[PDB]
Amino acid sequence: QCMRDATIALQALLRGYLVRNKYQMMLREHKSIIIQKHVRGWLARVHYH
Amino acid sequence: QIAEFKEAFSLFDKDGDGTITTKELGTVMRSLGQNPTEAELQDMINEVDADGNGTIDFPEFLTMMARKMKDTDSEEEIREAFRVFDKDGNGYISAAELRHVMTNLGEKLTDEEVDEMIREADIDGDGQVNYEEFVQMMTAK
Amino acid sequence: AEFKEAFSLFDKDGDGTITTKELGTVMRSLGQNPTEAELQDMINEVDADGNGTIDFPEFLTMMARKMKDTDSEEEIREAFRVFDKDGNGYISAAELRHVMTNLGEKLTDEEVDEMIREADIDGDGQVNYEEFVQMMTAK
Amino acid sequence: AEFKEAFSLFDKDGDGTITTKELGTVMRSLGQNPTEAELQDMINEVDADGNGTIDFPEFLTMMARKMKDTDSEEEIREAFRVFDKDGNGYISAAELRHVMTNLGEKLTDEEVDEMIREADIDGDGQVNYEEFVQMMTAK
Repeated sequence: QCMRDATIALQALLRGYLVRNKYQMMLREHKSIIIQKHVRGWLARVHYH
Repeated sequence: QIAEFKEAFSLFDKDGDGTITTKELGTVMRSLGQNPTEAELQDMINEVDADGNGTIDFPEFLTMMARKMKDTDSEEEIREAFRVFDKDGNGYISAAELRHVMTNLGEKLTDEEVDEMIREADIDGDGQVNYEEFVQMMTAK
Repeated sequence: AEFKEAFSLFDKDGDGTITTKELGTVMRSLGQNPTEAELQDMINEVDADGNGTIDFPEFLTMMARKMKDTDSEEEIREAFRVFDKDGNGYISAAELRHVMTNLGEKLTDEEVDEMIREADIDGDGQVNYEEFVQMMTAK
Repeated sequence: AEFKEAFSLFDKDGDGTITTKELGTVMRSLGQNPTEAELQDMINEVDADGNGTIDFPEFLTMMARKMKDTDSEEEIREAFRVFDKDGNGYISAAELRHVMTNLGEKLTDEEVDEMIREADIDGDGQVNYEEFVQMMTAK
């Protein structure tokens, strides 16, 4: 029982770690997208500046 | 608090409808910080409201978290754990042995979950893992 | 944010229409920041299938249909990472190039090289990202 | 009390079989409480004579054949003696060790030395055996 409880804690924690990594990676991509986008708003800079 | 969690919620909302699928309750809890078992999620996904619901708003979820807060907090305590495969007390276990414990014992994880985990776990050139460091990384938060 | 005057500077011929592939640049000359994806989705959700050019009325109808998404691209005034967790305030030039040229709607290395001209770099090899984001946008 | 999941924690390899000598520990993992003798009798009443391992079907058939004797071992909740006759409620650590390591299906001295860790002992040299039986089981 104690070995099984130690394994369930390990895989609950692993499942809680994985989603946080997957979220963190998604945030890194999403962060790139919204900066890449704001820089390509500088068509403005070509057009009037 | 609620600002980081709202940005997490706004990332789970994909459609932009204000509401995430009820199936993604246990990933949203885990994304915020908590570890919950998928039994604990079933025992608090049931309701008469959210049991009937197909999707859940951020006010609903915040209400669920307030109701179950103690149980939800109890999932974040675990920093120490013990595991054999090592009998000799090297401090190390192979990636094969780690996969066997995770996928063949307990609740059972998938191989894709284990393959995902070994993208944020140090593994040496021998193919072994310091399990004391690995427990510290997984509990790190 | 429709502007007939801005359209008249894209129309260089006085035909009344502009090429369908200058749709992204016209939005980002008006105000609007839409993603290259968002630009493709707005064209694809109209049967502008065979359309080689767009008139000002057609462009007006697309912006009115998509006003909510398009407005969202001009709310943002600040820009956190999620590439510093230590809270040093610094990021390596290597990580900064990698996010720009490997993640999302990838910049070219030549575009990134342009953005690191006149950007200070320490002896660790790190750049103040708060100054770098301000220096890119506040221009 | 058959449990396939418990069998899958005894099978580690995933061969579908477990050693015939892990039969007592698997029954006891499940919930049952059979003697080492009853475990041998259960094996010996099948021509598993030459069998080195058991599959889950074989183990299922044995538990079904012997359900009545095996169930009996999880009825009991209280335990008397027959060591005490005075009815003092006390037994010497010497007599307690002797019944454990010399009678029946003998425990090792190292097993008994584990169970007398944290067990109070008076100046006569006697232990409350009611507390000692409760402390072993109620844990």
